[PDB]
Amino acid sequence: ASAAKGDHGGTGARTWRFLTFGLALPSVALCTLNSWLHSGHRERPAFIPYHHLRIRTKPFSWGDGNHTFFHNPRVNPLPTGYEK
Amino acid sequence: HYEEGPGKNIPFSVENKWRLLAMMTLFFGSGFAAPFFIVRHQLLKK
Amino acid sequence: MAYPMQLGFQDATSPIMEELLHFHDHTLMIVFLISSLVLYIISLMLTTKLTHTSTMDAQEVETIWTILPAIILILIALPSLRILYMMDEINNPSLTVKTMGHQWYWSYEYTDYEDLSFDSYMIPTSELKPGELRLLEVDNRVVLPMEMTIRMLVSSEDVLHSWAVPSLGLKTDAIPGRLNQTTLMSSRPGLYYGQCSEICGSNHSFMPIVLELVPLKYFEKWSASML
Amino acid sequence: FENRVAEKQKLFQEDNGLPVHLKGGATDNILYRVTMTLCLGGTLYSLYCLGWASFPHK
Amino acid sequence: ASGGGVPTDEEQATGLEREVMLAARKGQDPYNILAPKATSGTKEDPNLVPSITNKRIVGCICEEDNSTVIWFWLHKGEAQRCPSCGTHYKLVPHQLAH
Amino acid sequence: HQTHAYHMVNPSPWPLTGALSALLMTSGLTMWFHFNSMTLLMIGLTTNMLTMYQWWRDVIRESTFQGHHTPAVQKGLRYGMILFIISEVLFFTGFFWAFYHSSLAPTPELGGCWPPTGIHPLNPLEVPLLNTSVLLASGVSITWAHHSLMEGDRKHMLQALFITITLGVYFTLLQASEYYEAPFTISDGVYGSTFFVATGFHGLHVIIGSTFLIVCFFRQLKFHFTSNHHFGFEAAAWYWHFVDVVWLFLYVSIYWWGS
Amino acid sequence: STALAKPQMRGLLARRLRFHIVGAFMVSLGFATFYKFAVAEKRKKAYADFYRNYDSMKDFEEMRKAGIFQSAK
Amino acid sequence: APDFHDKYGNAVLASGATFCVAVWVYMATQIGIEWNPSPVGRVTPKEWR
Amino acid sequence: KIKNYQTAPFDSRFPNQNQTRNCWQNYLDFHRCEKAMTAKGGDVSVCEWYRRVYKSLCPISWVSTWDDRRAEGTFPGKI
Amino acid sequence: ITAKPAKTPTSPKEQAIGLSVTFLSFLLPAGWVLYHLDNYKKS
Amino acid sequence: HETDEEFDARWVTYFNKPDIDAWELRKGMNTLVGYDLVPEPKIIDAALRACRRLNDFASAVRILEVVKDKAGPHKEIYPYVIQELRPTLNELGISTPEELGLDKV
Amino acid sequence: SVVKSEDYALPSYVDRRDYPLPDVAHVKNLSASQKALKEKEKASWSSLSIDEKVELYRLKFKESFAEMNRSTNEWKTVVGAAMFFIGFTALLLIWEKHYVYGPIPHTFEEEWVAKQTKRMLDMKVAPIQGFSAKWDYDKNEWKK
Amino acid sequence: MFINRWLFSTNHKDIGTLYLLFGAWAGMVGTALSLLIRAELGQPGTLLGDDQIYNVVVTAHAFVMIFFMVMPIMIGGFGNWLVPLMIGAPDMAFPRMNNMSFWLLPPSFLLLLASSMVEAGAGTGWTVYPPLAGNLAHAGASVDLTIFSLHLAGVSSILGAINFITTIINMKPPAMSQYQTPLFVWSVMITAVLLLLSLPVLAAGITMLLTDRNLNTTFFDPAGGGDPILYQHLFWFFGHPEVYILILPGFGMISHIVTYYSGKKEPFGYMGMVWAMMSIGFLGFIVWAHHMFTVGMDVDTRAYFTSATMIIAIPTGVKVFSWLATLHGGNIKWSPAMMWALGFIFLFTVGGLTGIVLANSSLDIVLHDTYYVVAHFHYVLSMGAVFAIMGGFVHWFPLFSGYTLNDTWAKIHFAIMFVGVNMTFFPQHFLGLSGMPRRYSDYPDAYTMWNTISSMGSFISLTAVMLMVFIIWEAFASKREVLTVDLTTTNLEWLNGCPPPYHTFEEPTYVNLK
Ligand code: HEA
Ligand code: HEA
Ligand SMILES: CCCCC/C=C/C/C=C/C/C=C/C/C=C\CCCC(=O)O[C@H](COC(=O)CCCCCCCCCCCCCCCCC)COP(=O)(O)OCCN
Ligand SMILES: CCCCCC/C=C/CCCCCCCCCC(=O)O[C@H](COC(=O)CCCCCCCCCCCCCCC)COP(=O)(O)OC[C@@H](O)CO
Ligand SMILES: CCCCCCCCCCO[C@@H]1O[C@H](CO)[C@@H](O[C@H]2O[C@H](CO)[C@@H](O)[C@H](O)[C@H]2O)[C@H](O)[C@H]1O
Ligand code: CUA
Ligand SMILES: [O-][O-]
Ligand SMILES: [Cu+2]
Ligand SMILES: [Mg+2]
Ligand code: NA
Ligand code: NA
Ligand SMILES: [Zn+2]
Repeated sequence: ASAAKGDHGGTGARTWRFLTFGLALPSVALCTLNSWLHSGHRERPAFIPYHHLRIRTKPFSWGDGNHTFFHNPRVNPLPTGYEK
Repeated sequence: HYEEGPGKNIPFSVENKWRLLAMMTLFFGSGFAAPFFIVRHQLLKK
Repeated sequence: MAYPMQLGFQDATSPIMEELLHFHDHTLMIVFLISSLVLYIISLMLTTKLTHTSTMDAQEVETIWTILPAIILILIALPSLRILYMMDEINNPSLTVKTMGHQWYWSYEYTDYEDLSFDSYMIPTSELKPGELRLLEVDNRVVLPMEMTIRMLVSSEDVLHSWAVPSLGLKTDAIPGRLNQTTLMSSRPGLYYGQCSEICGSNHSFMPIVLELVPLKYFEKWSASML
Repeated sequence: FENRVAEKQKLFQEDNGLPVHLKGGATDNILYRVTMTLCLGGTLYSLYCLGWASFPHK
Repeated sequence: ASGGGVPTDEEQATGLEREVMLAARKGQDPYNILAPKATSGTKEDPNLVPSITNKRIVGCICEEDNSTVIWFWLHKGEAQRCPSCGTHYKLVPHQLAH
Repeated sequence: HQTHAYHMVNPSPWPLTGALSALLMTSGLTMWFHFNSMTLLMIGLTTNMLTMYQWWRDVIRESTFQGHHTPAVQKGLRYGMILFIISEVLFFTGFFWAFYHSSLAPTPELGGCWPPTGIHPLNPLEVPLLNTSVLLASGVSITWAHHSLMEGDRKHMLQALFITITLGVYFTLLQASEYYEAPFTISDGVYGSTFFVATGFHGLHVIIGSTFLIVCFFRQLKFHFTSNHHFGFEAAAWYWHFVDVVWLFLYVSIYWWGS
Repeated sequence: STALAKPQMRGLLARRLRFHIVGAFMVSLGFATFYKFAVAEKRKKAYADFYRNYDSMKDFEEMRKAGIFQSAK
Repeated sequence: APDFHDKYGNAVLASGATFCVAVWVYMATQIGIEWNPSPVGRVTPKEWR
Repeated sequence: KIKNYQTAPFDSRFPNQNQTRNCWQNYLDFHRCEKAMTAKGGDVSVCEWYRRVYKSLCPISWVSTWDDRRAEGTFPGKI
Repeated sequence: ITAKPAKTPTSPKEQAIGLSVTFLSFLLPAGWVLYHLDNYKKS
Repeated sequence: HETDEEFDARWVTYFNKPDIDAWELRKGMNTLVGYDLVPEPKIIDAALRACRRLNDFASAVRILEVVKDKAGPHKEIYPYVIQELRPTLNELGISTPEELGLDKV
Repeated sequence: SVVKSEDYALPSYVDRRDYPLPDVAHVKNLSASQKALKEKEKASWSSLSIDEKVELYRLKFKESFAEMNRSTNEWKTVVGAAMFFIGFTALLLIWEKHYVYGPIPHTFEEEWVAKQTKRMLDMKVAPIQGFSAKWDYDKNEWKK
Repeated sequence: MFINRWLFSTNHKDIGTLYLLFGAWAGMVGTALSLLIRAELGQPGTLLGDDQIYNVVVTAHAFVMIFFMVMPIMIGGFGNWLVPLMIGAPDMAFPRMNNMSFWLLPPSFLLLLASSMVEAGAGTGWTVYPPLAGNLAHAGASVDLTIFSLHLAGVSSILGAINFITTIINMKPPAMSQYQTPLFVWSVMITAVLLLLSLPVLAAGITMLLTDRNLNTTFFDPAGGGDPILYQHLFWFFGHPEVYILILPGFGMISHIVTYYSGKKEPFGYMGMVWAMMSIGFLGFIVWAHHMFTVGMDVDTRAYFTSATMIIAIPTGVKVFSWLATLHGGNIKWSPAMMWALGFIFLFTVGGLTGIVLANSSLDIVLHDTYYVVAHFHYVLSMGAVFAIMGGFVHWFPLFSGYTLNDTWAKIHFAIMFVGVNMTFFPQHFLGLSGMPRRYSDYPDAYTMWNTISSMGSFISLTAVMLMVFIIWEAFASKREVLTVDLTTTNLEWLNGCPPPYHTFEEPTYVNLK
């Protein structure tokens, strides 16, 4: 592809700045907007004690040995199910 | 600067052949003895 | 089984092991021929006072050095690959037997009809009966019908093992979560021994395999009596 | 900010025989000594830990 | 769109980097960055080998594309010859860094 | 007195302190994993940081302040950095191999399907797409920074480099948030294993690369770079492009194709 | 009393090489023949001869009577 | 002038060979090493059952 | 059709050394068939072939673990 | 290669000593361990 | 490349250069002995007369020794070469290594 | 004459059969009579004595070809000493058998081996070539 | 001064010396381990204990011999000493990073010794396969200590590789192309490329083993949908290029030794030697699953791995025949280094050829995990990599030290080793064909006679190793100082004398373009 833009005359900082503010940052702003639209907690699924999940072959070296490092009580059940 | 030349470009002295014999003996001998003593260590546990 | 002072492969008990022996003889001949030619040429290079130390032109001779070995490799690969695909060909087995590796023994499952399964452990050296083989005998042999295509399925319930019977040319790794397949056909009745062939911890040396090959009718009666 | 690279080039090119890791002055020596002390002490402590771990505590 | 504030090498390069840059500008090569160009290498027209001492190692690639390099010390004084191809080299000692 | 252009380095204690820091980190991890203690690990991490700090400090002293980086030296550093990046690509390649291995032949324990039964992948169109735009954008701003530096424009170099760093930090905070929010964990079978270990090492590389960019930012503030000589900047930009490209492969492979 | 004849003076090493490489070749074919006769053919004939009139039931009966089997007494 | 090998070569060869042969023969035959040779042509088979 | 079943025949879908998916697929097929039959009032006897095949091929411990997991509600394949 | 005569010649006697000491340094510790194996095992 | 005669002529010419210097004498002999051959008498004759012009008796004797050496186990070559060189040896007063006792181990 | 370590960068003397004319003379310093000899060498070599010719050779070269190519008795020392150390190794094996190894398993007892050999023959271990093939089942003995 | 020089070094010769000392010490450790192996197997029954102690010994033996003896000696030792001298460079590109590559090795070795001291050791095989190496079947710190030891050795060699590639590409005289650098230099740059590409994949695989053991990942655990066979792929993807890493610098030293003691100015067929080494390096990356012919892979995959592995014989054959063509017409000097190289050419050839036997997946079904594999790899390691190391060591010892060895003693040493290694490993082919498995502490009685002879062979090797220490002592004790070295015009590393000054090529060589 030639992408869809134009340009090339010579080369420079001015063009990359143009690209930074005229395309890259607007793209980030659009994805940021898109993301803020679909945020807000989802409807956590029924707990099923599947044996291929919530693996424990050795206690974790922190906490009570049974919580993952970035344990989120809302959405990460223990081997025995969600917390109270 | 540093010493240069035979016997001087090494981290161990070769000034005296008998002191060198002792050092080489401790050096190679410790390497060779270590597995026997680790074996002994593992047998004398359980 | 191996016998004292054995140099080569155990006698073939299956047609595929027989093929492996002739392919090995073929390959070993080439091995002997090359290693002896190298030794000879070395000695030739070293046994003269005549000298020639100026620059030597290389390209004529590098043709021979690449083409001859290329030819020799094809002469090895051709029978190697025929045998490989022969081993892979469709069988129609009459029977399926499973073996599960464990620390440190093998279990066997013959579940085509009935639920027959049992454990097979090495006979401890202090319990061998006179004439029995140290580290090779088991309490419960893997009785199988001779002259019949058998599908062996191999897995493990713990660590890796490997199920091997050299005289049938067999070696299939025993991997937990995996069902590996091989086929077994014995041309003869008798007792055929193998040993665990993947390191598996403290008693790796001491979990052997004994196949007992007998006529179908004896196998069926044995099967029935093991339920 | 002003460009003071010239002053630093004078400092680090001073003909005083110091190796580059000590050539900034007395705080280089302090940082060096802290690093080496932590490294050497830490290594002895690791050896103590191996000694400890080499024997049963059950 | 655009101003300054970034030093140039001319303003700020120092030490050996600066010596190499200043020498290159004068087409000189005190730090041996370039391969010397051969003379005909006869006795009358020897390859001239600079040195800051009274001997330097020469490697002679006798013919184009030889993979073998012929190495020998070249000493101050009369021209020496490569032991393989005979091409002449003469040492021209001294100084460096103006 | 030398008449070649290469750098004879002053005898240095940092290789030894670095090597000992590796011993303390690895014996420290062992102690943490098996003997319930973080002490050795903390010491190792500290001496490691100290070693890195002093060693690269010295490289700056040798180059900016002492002038040892002739073109021949810089050329070696270019090769060194390219080879280092190649080794890091191969390290990632082992985790992509692991991911494709498990996802292309999902085992019966998983339900024989991918994603495994009970795994609810993140929506690749939400935060992961945002992260993709963020790193791609930072690839653009770093290129702007490089050109400003070559053109001798201090203010715009600093602006563009600051934007690049901000984007690195944004990615890191977004990723930290999505780790916390993710309904699956690193103990959720081979799905969680490949996901967190691959994106986790990538995240570490983002943090390393951001740190390298921040070092460049402060060196720029102090006028270390000339419009022609700024290898630390080029090396950080190359590493930063490497981190972007690894992200794009993770996004396509794990978040999108593996969803 | 008599002069010595001019001997060959050039290519002595090359001549020696050529002669012996040819000799190495001759020996190689000679050994391949030995081997196909003494090892490979011997093996094919031992197996073919063994199986030619082999009676597997009779083999089994001998083994059974010797008491070797768990499943057959 | 005769070197070490001119003066001691013959004795080193003879006594090295004698010692080597003697001590390997002794080791191989006199100290209870079980070589486990083939029974073929050697062992008389005996009833085991 | 095929009574005098001896063992599971070659299946061109699983022609290789790794037979894990053969055991798995036949186990699934049996239980899917059984569900389809026990439901619509029909006869599980029509599921028989899959039952013979998975019984022949599958390690006892696998069948037994899968059976426990179905009972528990933790079986991850779709039946 | 050519070389100077030894600056500190090592006589046959000195060589017997260096060789004996060298062999003993390998043999004695391993020998002590293997000799005491049963002690360690049947312990 | 070149015939045997052309090679020999090259080498005769090389040593026959009237003002050949010591360096060229050594270079010629040290290169020549690298080849798979014992030099023809006419080449050795030219090298020996170069030794004469350079007032170097010892190198003449050495050249005779290297002829013997290049023959290896072919014991018939050296006595033939000496035979062919006798008029030159007589003319220049060059004693052979054997005449000087220099063939004794 | 005397070669110094500090001389490594200078052209040096070698006795090599494939480098017959080394870069320097073996002896470069000349006595009064050796200088007179070098002068005489500028005249007809027919006027040099045998001793003078030998002397000129020995100024130019250290060893003759015959001396430099001579064989030695070294092989004797090498082979003899190697067999000694090999012999010494058997002492280590004797020490090991005596002090380290215990009894081997009871299955190597002579009667056990006779029975096992028979049982191997009953099961026709390696009946095509390896083992039972060498037993004569008709004459009840090892094949001759 | 001592610490500045030996702990803070930025000098390629001194760092090379450090590596040689470290490698020599590791060699004693590896040798003791090899003796414990053969003492266990030297009579039927149990000597030490069951397979756990036994395989801790086997595993340590391999790791010590490979990572702490062969690689440090070849690459760290000879590479550091020789590569900068052979290209007229003033040092390595990254002289201070070079020092860290060295200093990572004692901690790596310490970690390996720790693994064997704690719990019951890591009795896994040097391949460290799960699940045996997992947290259930090898609970506790041992295996994690082993993984960390490998991590440090891996970083050491990766940074070394970057250093060597950069040095060799960037620091040659400006007139010298890559096709004017000596074969040993080529051998090291190719080895460094292999290291750069292969070690990071090892690092990924053992990291995933570490996380399965400690963070509840399940890369290799079927219960989480993982696969033990995945581990084997990642390991061998490294492990095959690793054996080319172990032999390539050996090939390089062999080329120099054979050229040198043949009185030649150059190896036969230089560009074919370069081609052969690059082709071997390349083919070495696409054959790894010949270590997995029994795991249950598809037949076409086994056909491909058989064929691709066998192709390696062609470029390797060019090198063997080019070594023979280098001898051809030589003024042969029967130095002890030459005996090592000649033994190398022949015994390496035999080991390569049994490698070709094993490449055939059909035959490998019966040979795999048997002593036939052990016999193959010891012909190429104990009589290939090791013979090249001994050849290089005796050849360059006078350069490194300024002193000569006693050549008679060195020849005696070669003779004893040659008998011992062949007595050790030759009968192991018979044990393999007849079915003796790997990693057994004891064997059925039929295998006794070959195991006895093999163990007696290992004692003869022990005697050679002890004699080697004495020979090095005697050289330093007697102080015979080097005077003249021949063939300096084509062996630049000798041109600065013995030992060369601390700083060499402060003034670079002069080389004309023309
Ligand atoms: C230095 C180490 C080294 C080297 C160089 C090699 C070189 C080769 N190896 Fe080896 N090998 C090992 C060390 C090495 N090996 C180790 C350690 C293992 C075991 C790993 C473990 O499980 O622990 C192993 C295992 C191993 C296996 C696995 C067997 C098994 O586990 O069942 C195989 C299978 O293909 C293999 C093959 C080869 C081949 C084809 C070569 C080739 O590169 C050899 C090529 C050389 C020649 C062929 C000789 C010279 C050639 C000629 C003279 C030309 C003419 C020749 C012909 C026409 C054939 N090797
Ligand atoms: C370089 C690698 C290397 C080397 C040299 C050796 C050398 C030896 N090995 Fe090695 N071995 C392996 C690598 C090596 N081994 C590997 C990879 C395995 C597989 C591990 C596994 O299964 O997991 C193995 C397995 C293995 C087994 C199989 C164990 C089993 O399956 O149960 C056996 C048994 O006999 C054995 C024995 C020996 C012996 C007797 C030697 C002797 O030849 C040793 C004799 C001594 C030396 C060769 C000298 C040592 C060198 C020095 C002292 C250097 C000095 C240097 C300077 C001064 C510069 N080894
Ligand atoms: C944007 C995030 C950036 C990462 C920063 C986060 C902190 C942890 C560090 C991660 C760095 C990456 C290393 C890879 C190891 C695994 C961690 C993966 C990333 C991660 O952070 O994974 C977390 C688990 O971390 C865990 O176990 C904790 C693990 C911490 C222990 C580290 C283990 C040490 C591994 C050493 C490997 C050696 C390196 C190899 C060297 C190669 C040399 C050649 C995920 O959390 P969770 O609760 O399971 O799920 C979320 C549920 N809401
Ligand atoms: C919890 C675990 C701990 C993890 C550790 C965290 C790590 C953070 C480290 C971040 C990296 C910072 C690197 C700073 C380097 C600054 C020195 C520098 O950049 O030095 C430059 C040379 O480049 C050079 O060495 C380039 C040097 C290359 C540096 C490479 C950086 C990446 C290495 C990181 C380690 C990766 C770990 C992998 C994990 C699997 C100096 O030359 P110039 O710039 O041309 O200047 C000269 C001009 O002024 C002349 O006019
Ligand atoms: C695998 C490599 C090594 C294998 C070869 C080893 C050869 C052995 C060399 C000698 O080793 C010594 O042997 C002695 C016995 O000869 C032991 O003394 C033991 O036996 C003596 C007599 O029974 C007592 O006096 C001592 O106290 C008692 O320690 C001694 O401890 C041990 O060091
Ligand atoms: Cu089971 Cu080895
Ligand atoms: O690996 O061969
Ligand atoms: Cu391989
Ligand atoms: Mg295996
Ligand atoms: Na730039
Ligand atoms: Na044993
Ligand atoms: Zn030249």
